[PDB]
Amino acid sequence: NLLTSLVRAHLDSGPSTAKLDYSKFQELVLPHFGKEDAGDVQQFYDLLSGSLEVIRKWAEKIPGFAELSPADQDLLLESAFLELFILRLAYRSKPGEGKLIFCSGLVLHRLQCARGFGDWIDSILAFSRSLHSLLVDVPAFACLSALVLITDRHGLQEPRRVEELQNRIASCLKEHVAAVAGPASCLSRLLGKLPELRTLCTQGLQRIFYLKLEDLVPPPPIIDKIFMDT
Repeated sequence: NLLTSLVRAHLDSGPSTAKLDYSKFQELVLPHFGKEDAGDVQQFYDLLSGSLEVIRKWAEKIPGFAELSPADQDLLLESAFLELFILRLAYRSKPGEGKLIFCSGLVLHRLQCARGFGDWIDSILAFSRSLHSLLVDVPAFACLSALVLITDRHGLQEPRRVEELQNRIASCLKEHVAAVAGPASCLSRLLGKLPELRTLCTQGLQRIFYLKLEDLVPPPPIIDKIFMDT
């Protein structure tokens, strides 16, 4: 069934805890006075960039996504990148111990991250504290993130198909949270996340803006383009 392909895709993409690079991790209690140096913005951009290749590779693995047009595969992917990023990050990190795990498998401390993420990172952890208290299980999360991707976008070549695939995933989610219990919310508790997630992209754009002005290192073209869909 589909829910399985969704689960495999989620699972077969994120860094399995036990391939997570700790070689740059620093346990800090030391908030850092300093204007972010060029090393930080370079780190910042490499994580975004990294996260995008993972996200992309995970999309093909979503049944039906790949038989959509290349342009819509790019439209959906490009419009969804930043939220997917936040959401995948939030679910896999452990806030109770201020640890951010990135899709590339890099572990990194909250205060390590304030450097190039700014106060953004706090709202991401707050939101991540939000997610965990909801105890969203894996299958549901694998539907939830698919829905953030497969969703209506202005200038879609073929909105009707996307809606069909959106529908399959959505009812597929409903089946599952049905099984857990006795359509009825619950769902909309979980689904209430999706707009909270939209605020978070905002601050990320703000942060990318502030960095496109301080203008140390150039952004990766891939990410500048996404930023430019503004």
